Amino acid sequence: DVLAGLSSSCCKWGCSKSEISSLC
Amino acid sequence: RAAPYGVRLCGREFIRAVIFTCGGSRW
Repeated sequence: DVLAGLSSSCCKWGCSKSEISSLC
Repeated sequence: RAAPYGVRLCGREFIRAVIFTCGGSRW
């Protein structure tokens, strides 16, 4: 999904505050 | 390790990171 989709990249590579905060 | 404002987040780390980035004590 949207979260799992980003989660995959966040875990695989990582994510910045910008990408993460945009989820709230 | 510091604040998850630009690192690898897996599952539980991802969710807590979302919270943390947005405030930490939001949910």
